[PDB]
Amino acid sequence: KRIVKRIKKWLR
Repeated sequence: KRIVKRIKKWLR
């Protein structure tokens, strides 16, 4: 129930 595509390079 999580993602690591539009958050990794989106959070920083």
